[PDB]
Amino acid sequence: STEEFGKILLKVNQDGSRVLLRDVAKIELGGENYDIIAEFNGQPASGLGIKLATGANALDTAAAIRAELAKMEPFFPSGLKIVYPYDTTPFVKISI
Amino acid sequence: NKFQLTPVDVITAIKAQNAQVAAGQLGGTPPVKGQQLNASIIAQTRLTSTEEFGKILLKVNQDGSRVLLRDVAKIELGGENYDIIAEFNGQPASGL
Amino acid sequence: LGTATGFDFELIDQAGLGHEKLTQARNQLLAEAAKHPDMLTSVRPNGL
Amino acid sequence: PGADAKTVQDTVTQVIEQNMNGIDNLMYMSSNSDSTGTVQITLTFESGTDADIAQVQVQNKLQLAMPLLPQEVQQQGVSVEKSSSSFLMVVGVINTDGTMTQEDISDYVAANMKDAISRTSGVGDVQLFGSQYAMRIWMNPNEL
Amino acid sequence: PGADAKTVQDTVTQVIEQNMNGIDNLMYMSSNSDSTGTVQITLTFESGTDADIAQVQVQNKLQLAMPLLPQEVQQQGVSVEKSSSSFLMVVGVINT
Amino acid sequence: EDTPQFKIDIDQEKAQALGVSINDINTTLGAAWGGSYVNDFIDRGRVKKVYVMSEAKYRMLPDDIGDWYVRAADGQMVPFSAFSSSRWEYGSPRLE
Amino acid sequence: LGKKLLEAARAGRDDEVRILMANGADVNAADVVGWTPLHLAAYWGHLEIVEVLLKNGADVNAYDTLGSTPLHLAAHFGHLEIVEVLLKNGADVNAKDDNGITPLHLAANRGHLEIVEVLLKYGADVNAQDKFGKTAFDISINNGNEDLAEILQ
Amino acid sequence: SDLGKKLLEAARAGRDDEVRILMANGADVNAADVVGWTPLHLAAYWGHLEIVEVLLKNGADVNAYDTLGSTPLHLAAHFGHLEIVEVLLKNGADVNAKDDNGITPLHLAANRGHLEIVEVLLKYGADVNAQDKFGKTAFDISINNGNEDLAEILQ
Amino acid sequence: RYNGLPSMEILGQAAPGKSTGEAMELMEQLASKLPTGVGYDWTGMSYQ
Amino acid sequence: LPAGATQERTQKVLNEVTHYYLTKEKNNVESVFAVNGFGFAPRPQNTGIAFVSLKDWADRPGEENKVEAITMRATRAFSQIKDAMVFAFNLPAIVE
Repeated sequence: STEEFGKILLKVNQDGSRVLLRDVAKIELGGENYDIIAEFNGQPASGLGIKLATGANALDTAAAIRAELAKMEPFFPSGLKIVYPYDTTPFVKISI
Repeated sequence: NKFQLTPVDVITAIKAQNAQVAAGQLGGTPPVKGQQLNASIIAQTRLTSTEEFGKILLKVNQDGSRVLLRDVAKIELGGENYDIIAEFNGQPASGL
Repeated sequence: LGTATGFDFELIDQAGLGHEKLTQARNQLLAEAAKHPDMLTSVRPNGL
Repeated sequence: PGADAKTVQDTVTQVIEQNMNGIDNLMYMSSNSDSTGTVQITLTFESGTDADIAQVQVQNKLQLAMPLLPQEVQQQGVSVEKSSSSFLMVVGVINTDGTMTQEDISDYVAANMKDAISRTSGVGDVQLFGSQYAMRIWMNPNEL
Repeated sequence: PGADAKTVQDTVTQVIEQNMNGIDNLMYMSSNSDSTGTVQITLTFESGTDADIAQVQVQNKLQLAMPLLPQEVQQQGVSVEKSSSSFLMVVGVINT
Repeated sequence: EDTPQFKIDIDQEKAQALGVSINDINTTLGAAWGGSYVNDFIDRGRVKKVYVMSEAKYRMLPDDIGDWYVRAADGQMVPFSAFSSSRWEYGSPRLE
Repeated sequence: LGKKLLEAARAGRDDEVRILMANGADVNAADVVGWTPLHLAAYWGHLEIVEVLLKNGADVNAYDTLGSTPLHLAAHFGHLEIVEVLLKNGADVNAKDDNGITPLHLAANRGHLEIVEVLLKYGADVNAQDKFGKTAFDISINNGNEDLAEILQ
Repeated sequence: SDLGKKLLEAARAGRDDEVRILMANGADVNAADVVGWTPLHLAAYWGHLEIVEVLLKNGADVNAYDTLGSTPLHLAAHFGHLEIVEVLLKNGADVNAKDDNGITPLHLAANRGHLEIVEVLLKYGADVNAQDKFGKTAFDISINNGNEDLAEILQ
Repeated sequence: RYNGLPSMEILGQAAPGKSTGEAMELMEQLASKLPTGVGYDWTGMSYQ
Repeated sequence: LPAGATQERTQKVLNEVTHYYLTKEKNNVESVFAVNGFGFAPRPQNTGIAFVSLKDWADRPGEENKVEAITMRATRAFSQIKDAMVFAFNLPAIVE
């Protein structure tokens, strides 16, 4: 927790007073990077850009991904929802 | 011996003065919202010549006179090893 | 192969509940399985 | 982290590139060294090359370069992947109740979803559109 | 050596598990971190998977994680082996 | 295309004279302006990274460079302005 | 319009620079780091653009957000013709950036002997010290440039 | 004893109906494991209220201390079991009990920010100026943790 | 841990005269009445 | 955007692209998944990408409601955007 990092003792002064990490830094739970920010129809979003392994079947992999996502959905926090904004497999299925 | 130095002082100096430092960015992420400037900070780069290695500062004496690497060593481009020497019909040669 | 008519079940912490909460959930499942001796026999933890 | 294009190229890219040899059925090799502190070296192989052996051989040569790489680069992880350049699909995640920010959703996807999708057979690469949470110590120079 | 279950899990097991990506024909992955100072991650693959290709892909991805493990664990080494629970014989050696 | 980048030169003689180590200079500059991955922590049962970096507002402007102090061997806090010089130059953001 | 002049000066587009100033583009238009068209022409070494900009009333002593003037850039990157043109148009030969570095300091460090002589001729101060108390002579000795050290007595 | 060890497992596991049978058969309530934890210690730690009440009714030592001097109230207070803290104090639990470190139930409650428990301990006469081996009060803990609510309560 | 998440392995068998599939069905029923964030999965012999 | 362009400038352009598809292409476009600081790979601040999913082919009758004509009109509209190379493209038959 931020609280525990906040009370990291950097030094004890000559008068006995303590310098904690929160005395010399703002301590928050933030991203590893702040480079990538996604939107879905204007709304705040994240997601997973999935790339097909060399020679692997696109439809079988897509099915295996949906099977794995189906496992996760029941344990989502309130409001969190999976959307399907880009898929190259439906056309393969429908065209065939 | 004359300047009271060892190979340890030379190796330490080369590591400090032949360095490629990652120094971050001006206006890097996450920025203060409204930042216009986004520039890479360029600190130390690798030395490229015998001249640059020669002027590596080892120490400064009490009288302000400076001991460079070229004052305790010869600086030149030379083989990683001097173990393999080839000749083509008695003529100096290299090969694969 | 193990035993025939024998099953291998995994209770999973799916929402960072932690060790203590998953133990309470395991004890809750083991307690209910013990109320069905007609169907389930020797339903136990494999761990410590 | 925090490296310019030249620092990346001259401490990572060139070191890995010089170790890429004794690799069967290699057509060509291309690399980028960005001021985002990132390098990507793509080795393209002859048609009908075993992608498993291609990865193994590239990985075999990378491990020889690993100890020469900076400690900060080793600790970020140097992945070797055998995938298409384009995306098979994008799995978007939103909060319809607007109870979670872009940062909250990104962390949840990273901590609860990404790993299982990455281990699924046929998935060559998974890109998080966002960041996993880290403990951020935002330092103040005046107070330091 | 001298590590509790949680120390092993939170500094070794979780780090290795997070880096077991891009490996082909993985059915499921299980692990035990215990206070004997031991982790064992078993990766079970689809029937008909080349066991050598399965092992080399796991082994290679472990090097993705090796620099992130504690120095003490890097020192002991992390063994990647094809799992087998059938011995030809046990040769006992005793002093009478 | 090439873009403006902030070239900073660490004066080795001046840093040596003030008793400021080059490792402390490079770490202070890199950590503050670029960020530094220190070690891992456990966020709700999952291993995640700990990053130190400057708060956005102290790594936006060129003049902010001089606000960062390094401690010398004698214990005196030395500003970056004391042992460094900077200029604008052009360089590649992406070398192929 | 002043933005298109900066880009045209950088690219070395002689014709474009004239067309933009025929429409009355700001000759002293500054980018995010404080570089004028004359700064960019001096850096990339576009002699023809340096002349065209100066005759249209370009600030010859324009300084960036670190105090560097076009003469600093031309002297440093070995643009002899541009150093001469700049100095003839009343460029400050003893100009100091925020670090106290002068055109002579830069030209001396990269070993541009031809440019050093031009700067000295236009009344460059040889005893001019930077923030670290270093002269052009101190640079010549440290670099081991013996030809340069003689010129600086 | 055989039953004493069975009561330790029952009290820990929260098996109320087993504890009921064990109390009837006379299972030793002062039974202790290697670390010196009684059935009451275990019940207080794992937060089993009914068993805490049943054990105290069957003449369990409310001020039983482990091999490092910790009492059930220490465990109840530290792990945020408000109802067990109340039941223990009503049955004469020493509110100012010091472990071998000089740590009190107030110290442990303060460290985990258990506001309700702190106020209950203060009500039953917890020494707010009580210092551990490091000369630290529950207030010093609240300041160090940055608990502004708790810091106010202890002032 | 099972598939990278905290887990607890539970072994058991179908009662005399009951099929493994029936015993598995009940275990799934009992598991669906556990606290929020507690999932389950079948491994080893049960999986295949 | 040209290198040196900020994350805020790229979001400004991504908003205009998202706006266009949600307003001018209501009948054809179902969803837009826009990512700031991403192209084909991560590239902070000056790069953005938009994944567009169209409605079913049945609901898009005629040639002018098909991908080729949609991306042509989109590319033409986005040509007006200042200091930005913005174009819509149908990924080919054999992408390789």
